[PDB]
Amino acid sequence: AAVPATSESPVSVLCRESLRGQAAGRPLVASVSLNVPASVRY
Amino acid sequence: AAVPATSESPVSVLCRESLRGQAAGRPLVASVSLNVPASVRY
Amino acid sequence: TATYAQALQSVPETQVSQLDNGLRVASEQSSQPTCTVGVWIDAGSRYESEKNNGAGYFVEHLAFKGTKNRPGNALEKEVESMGAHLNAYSTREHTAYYIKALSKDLPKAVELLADIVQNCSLEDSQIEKERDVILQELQENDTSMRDVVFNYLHATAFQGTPLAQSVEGPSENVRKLSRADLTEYLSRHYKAPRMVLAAAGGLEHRQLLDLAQKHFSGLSGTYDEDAVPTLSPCRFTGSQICHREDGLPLAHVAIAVEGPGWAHPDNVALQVANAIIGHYDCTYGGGAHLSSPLASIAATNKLCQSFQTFNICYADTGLLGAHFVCDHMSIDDMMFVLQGQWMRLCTSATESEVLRGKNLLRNALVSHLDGTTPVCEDIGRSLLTYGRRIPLAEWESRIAEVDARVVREVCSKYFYDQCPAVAGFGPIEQLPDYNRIRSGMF
Amino acid sequence: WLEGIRKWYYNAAGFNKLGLMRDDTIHENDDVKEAIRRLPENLYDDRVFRIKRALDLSMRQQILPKEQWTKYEEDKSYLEPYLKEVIRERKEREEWAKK
Amino acid sequence: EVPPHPQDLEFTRLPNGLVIASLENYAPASRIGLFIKAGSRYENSNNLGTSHLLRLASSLTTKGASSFKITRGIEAVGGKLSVTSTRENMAYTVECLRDDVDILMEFLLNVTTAPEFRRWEVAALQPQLRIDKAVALQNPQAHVIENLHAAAYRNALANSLYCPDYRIGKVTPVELHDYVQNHFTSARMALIGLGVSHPVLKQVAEQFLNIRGGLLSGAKAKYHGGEIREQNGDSLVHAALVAESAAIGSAEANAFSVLQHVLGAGPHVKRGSNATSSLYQAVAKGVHQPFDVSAFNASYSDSGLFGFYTISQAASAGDVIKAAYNQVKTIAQGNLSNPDVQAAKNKLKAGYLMSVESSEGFLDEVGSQALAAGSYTPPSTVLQQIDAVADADVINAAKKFVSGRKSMAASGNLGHTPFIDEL
Amino acid sequence: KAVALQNPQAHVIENLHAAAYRNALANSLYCPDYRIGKVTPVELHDYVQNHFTSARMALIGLGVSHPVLKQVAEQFLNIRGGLGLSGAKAKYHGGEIREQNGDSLVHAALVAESAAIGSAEANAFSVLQHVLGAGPHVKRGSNATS
Amino acid sequence: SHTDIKVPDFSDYRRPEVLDSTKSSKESSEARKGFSYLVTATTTVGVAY
Ligand SMILES: CCCCCCO[C@@H]1O[C@H](CO)[C@@H](O)[C@H](O)[C@H]1O
Ligand SMILES: CCCCCCO[C@@H]1O[C@H](CO)[C@@H](O)[C@H](O)[C@H]1O
Repeated sequence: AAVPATSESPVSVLCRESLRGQAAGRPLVASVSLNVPASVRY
Repeated sequence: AAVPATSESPVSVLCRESLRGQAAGRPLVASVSLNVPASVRY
Repeated sequence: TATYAQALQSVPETQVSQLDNGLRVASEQSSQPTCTVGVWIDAGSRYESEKNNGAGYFVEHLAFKGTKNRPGNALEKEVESMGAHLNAYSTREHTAYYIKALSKDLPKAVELLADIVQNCSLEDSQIEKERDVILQELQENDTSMRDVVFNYLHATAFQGTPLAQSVEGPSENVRKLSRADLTEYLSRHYKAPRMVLAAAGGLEHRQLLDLAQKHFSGLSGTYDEDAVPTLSPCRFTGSQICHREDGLPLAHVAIAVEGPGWAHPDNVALQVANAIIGHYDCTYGGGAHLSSPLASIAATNKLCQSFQTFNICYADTGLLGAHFVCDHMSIDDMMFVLQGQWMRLCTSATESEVLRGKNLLRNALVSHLDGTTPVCEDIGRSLLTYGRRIPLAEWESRIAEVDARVVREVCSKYFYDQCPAVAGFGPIEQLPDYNRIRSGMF
Repeated sequence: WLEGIRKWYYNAAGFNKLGLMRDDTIHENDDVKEAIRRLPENLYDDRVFRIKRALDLSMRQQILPKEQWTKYEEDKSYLEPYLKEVIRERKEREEWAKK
Repeated sequence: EVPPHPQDLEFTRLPNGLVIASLENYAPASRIGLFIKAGSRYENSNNLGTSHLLRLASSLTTKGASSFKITRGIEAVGGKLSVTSTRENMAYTVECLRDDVDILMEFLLNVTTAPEFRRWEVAALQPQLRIDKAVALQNPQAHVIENLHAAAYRNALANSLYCPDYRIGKVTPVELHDYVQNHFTSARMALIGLGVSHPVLKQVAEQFLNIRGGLLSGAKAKYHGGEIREQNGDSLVHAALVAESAAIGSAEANAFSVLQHVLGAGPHVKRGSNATSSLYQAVAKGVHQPFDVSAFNASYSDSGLFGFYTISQAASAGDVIKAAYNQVKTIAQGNLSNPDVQAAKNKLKAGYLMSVESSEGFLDEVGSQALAAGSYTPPSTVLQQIDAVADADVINAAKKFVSGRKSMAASGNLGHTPFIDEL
Repeated sequence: KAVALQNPQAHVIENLHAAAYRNALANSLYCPDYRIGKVTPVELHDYVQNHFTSARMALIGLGVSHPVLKQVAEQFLNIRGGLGLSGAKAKYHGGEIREQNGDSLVHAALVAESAAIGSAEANAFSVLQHVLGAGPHVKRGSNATS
Repeated sequence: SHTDIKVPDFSDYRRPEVLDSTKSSKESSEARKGFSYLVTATTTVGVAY
């Protein structure tokens, strides 16, 4: 819709801090939109 | 070399007769040549 | 340790004898503890009419399914249990059945070939089972663009003659062929004077001959005089057959001019010429540096996935040319460079490229006759084609005498301003028009 | 005075005033183009910058401060080993092309 | 007629460990092969694919001959230069008329001891890795055998003969130089020749093949067991089930070789029903769609894999696989006729002799024996050893398979392809 | 698929499920490469008729009146073939899938079968997850309580 | 099967000298090329004039 995704796709990490949060913790979810960048969580 | 390979490469079976002999039976071997088509046995 | 010339004389001369019924028995003795022995017959689809076209191929499916002395899988079990291998092949002019086995097992091997060749069962139910096997093989072969294109090449180059026929035959024949057709065919063609019992390996000619006398003596040496199947020459027609199918990823093209026939001396120079142009495929390590101009251009410019020159011989004719596989946008370039190369050999072959061709040929000849099977086959087929085994030293003499002049003259004779036969299959919208192809011949 | 005239010539030629090294000024033929293609990243990137810097000075009809001029004694042939081999390879092919 | 051869094979081990073996057969052509302990098993996870690119680089520039010269010079004499790799060895072989062996030998020495691996030539070659691999992978068997080794081993023999996709374009000139320096050393090589004099061959090795250093080291291959499944939809499923058997050379290895022929190891008659193939007959009893099955036997220096390979319509994979397995089970339970073992031995013995009757087959065998056991064992002896295998040994090899931890790989529409724990 | 797969986590989670189950939950959220270009109109029509049925749906709404939402469902979401072509139990199998690709960083997941959602045991696993550590709470923190 | 493909009969279009499928067409090739090329040479002569 009106809101663009946090990160627009196209086709990093060098420290512990930037690495924390990268490990997955829940099952995967894939989203596709008409107006918004796709996403995959977990 | 002078002799062309059994099968020239480029980049199925419908009967039991044409299928006999397709099952592998020995470890794989890969060949590369200067003058002859490459091959992979087994 | 000898030189190349000295080694040619190292070759044991091939021994030939003939039984009263006219069967020829030939062998080449080595020290091999294994051997290959088989029967080569002057029979093939070129001998078939439209009505029984496919018969020989049908017989091939029956040959090892049981004999009167060894019904059903009996023959099979015997060959397997002694660790032997039984094979067969049928071309448009020759049929062969051969066994690979321990030399010590030669007597049994010769007995089995004899049993197969004279007492094959041809059981009605076996025949019906083989109909379906042959029909499935026809469907499989339809997926082989190379087999399709070469059968198409023969169909148009030799249109209206027995050589236009495929070896397998039309599907309708496979459905209708009867046991009677097969026996009539075998009756007229499987005669002692049209067969050669050949063997290569650790064996002696005297033992081979005694086994021949022992097992093939009753082989018919006379159909009579009303049968004696004789081949008429087959007219070659400059023509073109294009099977357009844009659904296939790569195009296959085969082009050829009429060749001389088996026994013609010209075949040596043509083989040298074909070795100069050579073969090629995307997996060759050479690339831009290959000696053949067609191969280097093809590799650097990515003109094809592959190509091969060929010299297919028949009794008094043949197909001399090349086959290539490429992208739909490269057909014209490939044809352009290929014909340019034939033209260049006709008018400008150099001594050095010709020596290279001669060296390639020498190496191909000797490396091919490596192992009992290839030598056994060379014996059987050569007696049928040349009437004798031509020794390596003779091939060497024939090769040595070829020079640039001979290559230009022989190429000019067969390629220069001659009508070719062309076959195309796949995304061939870009295959040049026949007139344009014909003008490329000069 | 040949070595004496050499340093004189080097400065008279003046490509050093634009910060160029002698090899940056060679006429590009096919042998040279192949040699440049063969250069390792760093030598290729440096060459690109020196040429770009020189083209920029040329457009402004200006030159670098004298302390930045390429020094005769420090100018070295970075291209020579590559070009010499490219030429050797072509000669070899040319020899083979004679029968 | 009366042949001159037959001479005997000559064998020599130099002080540096290099073996030189040859046979003057007086043939018009000669065959020389340099066998090396440099197969893919010697790659580690940091340089996977290196031996594959190396296999494709035999034609690149060397210190004594340019890339252009290697091709033109070998072609000028109608010769051949080829590289064959197995998980354990690499064999550089050349072919030519006997008067030109000095030319071929020189190129062979340059390729194996003086390669330059020029940065730009190496870069230009990377794309060939994709073409070479795609051509090989058109054969489902290649997919399955490669995955089977990856599933069976934790390392070494686990490595593929083909470069991993992620490594294509990444193999560096340095990795190639190091691979050659690490493994192309005298103690790891065997120079084999046919149609050549031994003194000459020997002298060549002494002067040009004295390469010191490198590593004769090499981590044992750790059999692990496991399964890799490649779903891809083909109407036909290709599958292989194996267990660890025996290292080549051992006596137990001969029993597995006999077991393989008892079971059925390839056709003997064109379009035949495989009357004497124990595995084939068992499957044929239960399945009526087209199919194929064969015992599978792979023997290596420090391990081996034995089992069976099957090809069937997707819906019948499980039926075919279980049937083949049950048939090996009956053998393990002692159900085996001495006649069948005799038939099997006949097949094995004839098959072996036929495999070395061509110059190519002979060279490979000598070369392989030279590296695996630094010696030459003639046919007579091989047949003896085969005869020496007892029915009990066969039954036991079969038991080992049945009770051994398995490894499996299948490709196709696997909806009905059983997992190891369902067998 | 390529966009999703730039995240190594996607690679790993997808392979973990393929390794854990024999079927069902084993399936990837992304189309297998070999199937790209092969999914037919018929397979799509069939998938919809088999699963988009009233007994397999829930219409949820925010900022809307329930009667209206309800009336909409009754008039337009009464889809027969309902209950549709349901599936089978997911068979936990266990196993491992290793994807060698050279990144400097290795991503790995180790699991065992736990409990179906809803069950009480599932809540214990959820608690165990937070005892162990389930994601950061402080920007650039040391995860003192993980 | 592709082996069911046969080239249609062209006897109605063939020059008479190549009507016999049991005879070599090479025996008449020079005569046939000579005829057509003669038409070409004469034309070129008339055009040069
Ligand atoms: C124009 C043809 C060139 C003449 C080549 C004949 O060559 C000769 O043929 C003999 C018969 O097999 C051989 O025994 C002999 O060694 C060989 O030199
Ligand atoms: C596919 C990898 C490249 C194969 C090595 C040959 O490399 C080629 O050698 C030629 C000399 O004859 C050079 O002129 C050319 O620039 C070079 O690319």
